[PDB]
Formats: sequence, C-alpha cells, structure tokens
Amino acid sequence: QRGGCLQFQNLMYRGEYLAGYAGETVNLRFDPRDITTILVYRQENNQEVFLTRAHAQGLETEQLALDEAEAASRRLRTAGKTI
Amino acid sequence: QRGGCLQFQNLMYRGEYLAGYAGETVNLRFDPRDITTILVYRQENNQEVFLTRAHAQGLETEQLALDEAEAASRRLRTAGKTISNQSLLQEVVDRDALKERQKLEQTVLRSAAVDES
Amino acid sequence: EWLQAEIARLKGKSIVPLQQVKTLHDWLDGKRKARKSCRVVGESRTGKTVACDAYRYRHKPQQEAGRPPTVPVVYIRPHQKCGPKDLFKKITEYLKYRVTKGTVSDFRDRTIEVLKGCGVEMLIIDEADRLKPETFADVRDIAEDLGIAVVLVGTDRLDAVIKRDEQVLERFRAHLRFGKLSGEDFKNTVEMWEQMVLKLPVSSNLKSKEMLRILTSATEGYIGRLDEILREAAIRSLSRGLKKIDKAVLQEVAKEY
Amino acid sequence: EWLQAEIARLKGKSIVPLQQVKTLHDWLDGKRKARKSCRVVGESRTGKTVACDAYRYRHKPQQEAGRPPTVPVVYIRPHQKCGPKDLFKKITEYLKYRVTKGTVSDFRDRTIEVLKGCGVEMLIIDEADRLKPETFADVRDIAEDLGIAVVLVGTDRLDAVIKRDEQVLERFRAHLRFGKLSGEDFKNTVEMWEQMVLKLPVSSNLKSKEMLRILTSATEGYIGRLDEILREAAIRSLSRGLKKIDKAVLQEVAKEY
Amino acid sequence: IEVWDYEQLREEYG
Amino acid sequence: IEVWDYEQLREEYG
DNA sequence: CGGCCGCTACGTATC
Ligand SMILES: Nc1ncnc2c1ncn2[C@@H]1O[C@H](COP(=O)(O)OP(=O)(O)OP(=O)(O)O)[C@@H](O)[C@H]1O
Ligand SMILES: Nc1ncnc2c1ncn2[C@@H]1O[C@H](COP(=O)(O)OP(=O)(O)OP(=O)(O)O)[C@@H](O)[C@H]1O
Ligand SMILES: [Mg+2]
Repeated sequence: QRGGCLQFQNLMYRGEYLAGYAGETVNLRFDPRDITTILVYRQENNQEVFLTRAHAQGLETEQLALDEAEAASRRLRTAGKTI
Repeated sequence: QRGGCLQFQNLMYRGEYLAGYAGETVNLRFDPRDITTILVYRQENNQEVFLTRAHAQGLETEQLALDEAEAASRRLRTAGKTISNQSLLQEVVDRDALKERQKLEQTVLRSAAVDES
Repeated sequence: EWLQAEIARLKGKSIVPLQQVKTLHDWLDGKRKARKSCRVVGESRTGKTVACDAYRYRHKPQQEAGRPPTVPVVYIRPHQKCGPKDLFKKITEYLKYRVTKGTVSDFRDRTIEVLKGCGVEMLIIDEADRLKPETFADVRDIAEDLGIAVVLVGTDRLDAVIKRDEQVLERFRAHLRFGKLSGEDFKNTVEMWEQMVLKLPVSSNLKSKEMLRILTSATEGYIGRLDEILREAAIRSLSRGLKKIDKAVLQEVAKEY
Repeated sequence: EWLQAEIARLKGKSIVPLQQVKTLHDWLDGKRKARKSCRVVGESRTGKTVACDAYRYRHKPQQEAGRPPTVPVVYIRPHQKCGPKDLFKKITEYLKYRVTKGTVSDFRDRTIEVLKGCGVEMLIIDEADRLKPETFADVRDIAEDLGIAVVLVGTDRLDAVIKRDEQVLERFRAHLRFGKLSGEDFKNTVEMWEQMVLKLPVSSNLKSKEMLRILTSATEGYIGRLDEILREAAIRSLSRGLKKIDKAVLQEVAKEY
Repeated sequence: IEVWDYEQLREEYG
Repeated sequence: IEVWDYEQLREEYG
C-alpha cells in the first residue's frame, strides 16, 4: 500500500525498503507461531528474490501466534471495537 | 409476596385467594410441559390443603413448557434485557418462528404426542 | 354509492394515538429543551416515522411579518449514499430557500446562515444510515456549534454503522427504543383499529380469542402489519358485501404471508 | 422564575481546573518554549478540546497601537476533506485578515506572511484527521520554516492516519495521552461537580458507595459522560421540585445509557 | 379518540 | 478551586 | 448503614 504498508491478519506491517514497491504484489512468508515479523519476497525476471523483513508496527518486542491474533480479532469484531 | 404474587423461574403468578396469604409459605405443584398455570397448596393442621390455581399474569391465553422458559431466561440473562412475563415470551417467539437438532427432534416427538390425543 | 364512499376510506392512512407515540413525544420534548442529541432505534415496522411525523405536525412553523418562518423542528430524509452537499441542500430547501450553483464551502456557510436567525431547535434525520461516513462530520459540527439537538432515527443496522466511529457513537449515545406489541397491549390495540380506523358497518369483535390467535400469528406484534392485515381484510369483506370481518375471510388474507 | 433560571443555567457549559487539564498546560508551555512539534491523543470524551480551549483562552492576543495583533497561540478546527487552501484560509481568518480569491500559492504566501507578522509561537489543529493527506506537506513546511510548534489533537484513528506517512510520523513523535478517571480520582471529581458545577440547594452526596455504583456503571470514567449525566439529572429533578439528586432519579437518567 | 387522516395532516401542514 | 463557564471564556477571549 | 429473601451459578454424583 502507500507508504510501504502491508496488511495481514488485521496487523499492519512496515519494513526497510517496502515504500519503493508501492502497488506491486509481494509473497509474504511467515511463521504461524510468531507473526510479529514477516519475510517479504518479490518476483524479478520470473525469479522470486528476497526483499526485506516487515515488522508489525508498535509490537516489535511482543509475540503473537496467528491463532491468538485471529481469536482476539473475532472478540474485537464481536465487541464492536476498532482493530 | 405482598400483592398476592408468586415469582418462579422468572415467571410471575397471580391467584384467586392468594392475596389473603402474603408473607406465608406455599407448596407449588406444576407441569414441566405447561408452566402457565400453578396449583397452590398450603400447610394447615400439618396437612396440605388445596388453595388455588394461580396463573402467569398476561399469559392466560398462552402455553410455556419449562425448558422453553428456561432457554428464554438463559438468552434473556445474556441479552441483558429486563425480567417480565411477556419479555420471556418475546425471547421465545423469535427463536420459535425462525434448525437445531434438539428442536427438530422435539418437533417429531411432539407429532407422536399429538397422535396420542 | 355508499359502498364506494367507505372503500375510499380504508385504502387511506391515519395517525392513531398510542402509548409508543405518546412516550416519544414526551422524550423528544425533554431533548428539545435540553438541546441534547440522541437517537431513536427499533425494528422496521414499529412506526418510528409516523411517531416522528406526528411530532413534525406538532410544533408547526410560526410565520411572522416578512421574516423567514420560525421552524422549531426540522425533519429531513436523505437519499441513498447522501454526501455533504446533499444534506445541506435538503436542510436549505426544507426551510424554503433556493439552492444555487457553488462549491462545498458555500453550501456549508449558507446552511449555517439559514439555521441562524430562523429559529431551529431540533433536526430529525430519518433513515440515518443512508449518510456517507464523512457526512457525520457535518452533523456533529452543527450539533456542537449551534444550540440544535439532532436526532438520528433508524434500525439496528444504524448502530452497526455508528459503532465504526467513536466520535459519533459518543455524541449520540442516549437513545429510546421502539418495541413490539404483546399481551394486553396487543389485545387493547386491536379494539382501537376496530373502533377508530376500520369503523365497519357492524362490529367484527376482533378482541375475541379466535380472532386474536389468527391476528397474533399473522402480525407478530408489528403495528405496521396490524395496519396492513386489517385494511386488506376489511377491503375484501366490503367488496364481497360483508358487514364485518369473520374467521375464514381473515384467514384468507393472513394466508398470504 | 427560579426554576427556569436553573434550567437556562444547567444546559450551559463550564471549564473546571482538573489534573488532566493542568497537566496539558504545563506540557504545552514546554513545547511552545522549545518550539517542538508533537501530538495529543486519547479517547473521544476525555475533554481534549476543552483542555485546549482553556489553553487558547489563557495566553490572550496582545495589542500594540495600529500594529497587527501579536498572537502567541492559534487554535483552528478544519472541515471534512480539508484541502491546502482550506487550512490557509482558516489560519488567515483567525489572525483577522479577510481572504481574497487566488491560486493555492497566493494563500500559502499570505499565510506564511501573517504567521510571521503576528509572531505566532504555536499552532493547534483540532480533529487533525480531517486533513487530506497532501496537506501535511504544508503543515510540515510551516513547522520546518517558521519557528512554530504544531500540535495535532485527535483520537486513536489519528495515529492510524499519521502512520501512513513516514515524514509526519517521525516529526509528530512526541505525545501526551488523555486517560479515563478511576478509583480515588473518579471519586474526588464527582464531589467537584456537586460543589462547583451543579449548585443544587442541598447536598446530593454523589460520592457515597450506593451512588458511585450508579455513576461508575453509567460514566465508564469519561469526563464527557459525567458532565452530561449530572446536568441531565439536575435539569430533570428540578422540573419535579426536589432540592437534590437521589437513587431512583439518577437510575432513571442512567437507564438511558 | 381522534384518529387523523394521513392526507389531511399533509394538507394542513405548513 | 476555580471552575470556568465555557461561554465566559468565549466572552473574555480576543 | 445493616439484615432478610427470591432467582442464578459452581461443585459433586451417576447412567
Ligand atoms: N399511530 C398509528 N396510527 C396509524 N397507523 C400507524 C400508526 N403507527 C404506525 N402506523 C402504521 O404502521 C405502518 C408502519 O409504517 P411506519 O413508517 O410508521 O413504520 P416504521 O417503523 O417507521 O418503518 P421504517 O423503520 O421502515 O421506517 C404504516 O402503515 C403506518 O401507517
Ligand atoms: N475540564 C472540564 N471541565 C468541565 N467540563 C468538562 C471538562 N472536560 C470536559 N467537560 C465536559 O465534557 C465534555 C467533553 O467533550 P470535549 O469536547 O471536552 O471532549 P473531546 O475529548 O474534545 O472529544 P472528541 O475527541 O470526541 O472531539 C465537554 O463538552 C464538557 O461538557
Ligand atoms: Mg474535540
């Protein structure tokens, strides 16, 4: 997105080079045990290459499994609060 | 209670002589298939004596089974709405009109009980 | 023809005093004095609009001299996906001024001028959820800047939209809720439809237990179905030549649902 | 009419010296003397705008015979989808200049001139998230070029908007958060409204445990609900002739929330 | 009680 | 301790 | 301010 953001499982991520690629599609590669950091890959000459590591803004020192982020998101949507 | 009242599984009941006995203790006989009406007995000379057929006020035209009043009360508690005879009926008639295996089973079981009548 | 006179009466519309209408008019008089914003919520056939129209027909515009009309209560209804210019345009027209070509800031500056001078105390917005999300900025702005109470009317979906924004959800937190008819209240209301709206040649006795069972299953307690079922039944009764409604003819109408 | 005088008074507004307001003014003096740009954030009923009006209404404009005014602090509030021209238009009008028709660069040049002419030290932008994304280029420019502390006021959505531009995020990084009342602080504050705001003829004892349960469940700790609940209960109870607020009448007002 | 014709309220309204 | 009327603050302003 | 009395909620047992 604009300003290098990615959105994934309601978390918003930013990283060291992403803003230069705004509008492109990247392959996020992630670990379901801890989604606070994601590896971002892109395709060049039909060859996938590594781009950068993207970190969920403001929670870089925490940890979250994908199941915790998904279950908490349902509680927020049910409660009617913003995410 | 004063005003000739009995309150029971959230439902409130009124009875033909019951205002004569506010503050007293009564033995209530009821049907789990139909709790709209309560038979009221009291202790006198250390024996039960019949008193009256109390009725859920404003539900005299209506029939509630105990598991319906119970399911409506659970839903009503969790919905955060007030306790009253209609309020409980309102929390029945939507869940009635709108299925879950227990309600589907109950419908076939009911159809057998209808054929018993 | 005596029959034709009465058929023209039944297809019409009327406002009957009822406990819900009377409650709302007491509550909105409390809000109009206090200048507090609020909202009215409830299911779609409960009669929130007719209850608000009866409040617009109280508090009539006071005309004087050659001054603009003094309008205490403004009631508008937005079109689908209503923008910021569409809201001002309707406010300006309802107050009887002509809108001309300009830009957004002009509709806004002009709306605040006609809201001033001309004596507005309350603005009622029906179907509030047709508003585009940004327009709420202009609705809050008016409510805070001018001593004008704003009332938002709508269904449960309105709250689903409102909860998406804290800024709005907090100005409009107070609410009144419209419910459904039951028990003695549904039974008593059926007599008012018979003795004040229908006025059939002889009495159908709709408060009788068998007619109430038919009506209860048909209407589900909604006043917007009671008004509909009984006109449909009374038109069918009169055009077939009956002096009243009966069990089978009312079941023919109710079977259409 | 003693009643009608209290109904005319109580529907009004006041500013109370509270800890959250005294804290903001000590902080904003720090940012104004140091010329550092920053943001104030927190939930929508914490009273951030009253705390900023209490700042603007201290630090009054200074007048020198025939000079333009020396204005230490500017508070503006943008309209929805505010563009570069609308920001410059409002800053120019607030310093008491009429804005004449021109291109965006005419408004920019005149705004820079009046900010530097009126000696402005701090610019406070309320509801900052009404700004269109490009306008922050002009807000960064005002703060880079002139010795002005820009203060952005908003709620938690403002951060979701600031975080979409690295240039804004790394400048507006310093911040103060407005929080909710609790414990002794909510308890002590209820007494300040009873004795400094409501002015009822006998003590209502609102800080008692049987009354704090009612008020706690109603207000959630928001100062903007506390003032609203306690004005509405005072207006209502005086129109019934009591010299107080009591358990049942307060539970009537709280049952609307 | 009085019951209002809906088109009459429209004709009487300002 | 002092409390302020919002409208008095407006009246006292520049 | 403190005490008494209906409707829910947790713990235990058995087919
Ligand atoms: N007091 C009343 N007297 C006569 N008819 C009434 C009264 N109140 C409601 N009705 C009728 O009930 C029906 C419901 O229409 P109405 O617009 O009042 O419903 P509503 O709940 O406002 O609907 P929506 O939520 O879709 O706007 C209409 O036919 C209306 O004429
Ligand atoms: N310090 C205070 N003294 C007196 N009354 C206050 C104070 N703070 C808030 N209030 C009252 O509570 C209301 C809170 O609304 P306010 O505009 O202060 O909140 P806000 O944080 O600016 O809201 P938002 O972020 O949604 O714009 C005020 O309008 C006023 O009635
Ligand atoms: Mg504000």
